[PDB]
Amino acid sequence: MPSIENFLAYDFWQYDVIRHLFAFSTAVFLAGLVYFAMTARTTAPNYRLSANISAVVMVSAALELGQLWLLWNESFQWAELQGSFVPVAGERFSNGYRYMNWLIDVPMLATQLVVVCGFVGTELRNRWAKLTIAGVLMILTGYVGQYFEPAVAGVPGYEGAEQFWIWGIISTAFFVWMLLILANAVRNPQGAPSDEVRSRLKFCFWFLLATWSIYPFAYAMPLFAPTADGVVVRQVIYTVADVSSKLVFGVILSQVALRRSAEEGFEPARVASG
Ligand SMILES: CCCCCCCCCCCCO[C@@H]1O[C@H](CO)[C@@H](O[C@H]2O[C@H](CO)[C@@H](O)[C@H](O)[C@H]2O)[C@H](O)[C@H]1O
Ligand SMILES: CCCCCCCCCCCCO[C@@H]1O[C@H](CO)[C@@H](O[C@H]2O[C@H](CO)[C@@H](O)[C@H](O)[C@H]2O)[C@H](O)[C@H]1O
Ligand SMILES: CCCCCCCCCCCCO[C@@H]1O[C@H](CO)[C@@H](O[C@H]2O[C@H](CO)[C@@H](O)[C@H](O)[C@H]2O)[C@H](O)[C@H]1O
Ligand SMILES: *C/C=C(C)/C=C/C=C(C)/C=C/C1=C(C)CCCC1(C)C
Repeated sequence: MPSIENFLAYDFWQYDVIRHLFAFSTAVFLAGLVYFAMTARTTAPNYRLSANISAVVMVSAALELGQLWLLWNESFQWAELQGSFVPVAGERFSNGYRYMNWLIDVPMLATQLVVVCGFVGTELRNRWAKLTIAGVLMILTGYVGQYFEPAVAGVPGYEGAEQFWIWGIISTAFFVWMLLILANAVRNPQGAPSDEVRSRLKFCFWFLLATWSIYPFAYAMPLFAPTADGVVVRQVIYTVADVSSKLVFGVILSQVALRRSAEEGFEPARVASG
């Protein structure tokens, strides 16, 4: 079944805002990529994998929010007689472009925190092989329950609203579990860090927990408000949870990594940062 976007008529502002936020978190992911590729030579070689990953999750999200921008632009056309952007009769818009490119981001947003915490070799690969299982078994489960939007929302003719709940609870069951490996790789850092860079990991973890709980709120939105200004609101909180969980989180992590690479002894990070 299509999304709940194609069953509604969007006014001028209700459509312009949504395409504007699709262009905004692409002009920002094509700027974060250039920033993360320009000051990736500052972190020490030990924690430069965390800066390379940060440059990967920006190129792998620019094509995620720019291929959805095109899909949003060609799916809807203005209709002056009505006064709204009615859906076109040939193309159907689906937000599932996000959940297919969340397979490159959900793993490589905790793999770059397990790296910053100081985990090397087997201790990092084993903890990556669990997060990359918890992140492709939670997103591939929330991606099955995404297809029952018009059924949970109440569109007449569409049935199967129970699957929206069923395939949504077996996604927060892995989202909670992934936090249990992210909070045992952050409460136990390696390399004997100082008490101030040990309290910044226990901030980068809460900044990852508090931006990953906006996605359960922005999917279950057709349950609550399946309207034009419940789609406008849901593409606001999937961008305030995008530019603040792939960009702000990466920049915050690039400072706690620079603090380790300025107390271990690296000079290009000890001169350019404290
Ligand atoms: C939109 C693309 C991304 C834009 C990100 C903008 C970040 C700057 C916003 C203000 C943050 C204030 O905090 C400031 O952060 C910058 C960047 O992390 C740090 O800057 C330090 O680390 C960065 C990243 O390795 C180096 O390029 C820089 O030479 C160095 O000074 C400062 O030491 C810190 O004081
Ligand atoms: C879309 C591609 C994204 C690629 C991101 C890959 C990250 C996932 C790695 C999982 C764990 C494997 O084990 C870990 O691998 C990384 C990368 O190979 C190694 O990392 C090492 O090699 C890489 C590549 O030469 C260097 O950039 C890095 O500075 C260095 O530490 C670690 O020493 C190892 O402990
Ligand atoms: C829209 C344009 C693109 C985005 C540009 C903006 C990016 C900004 C990134 C930098 C954010 C500021 O950097 C982050 O600030 C918070 C402020 O509470 C600091 O956190 C600080 O306060 C907390 C809360 O008391 C303490 O637990 C922590 O020890 C302390 O360092 C983080 O250690 C630092 O990493
Ligand atoms: C940049 C990519 C990010 C931050 C990915 C975040 C992913 C999630 C938090 C997904 C979790 C989900 C649930 C907890 C319930 C079902 C819906 C999901 C799949 C969006």
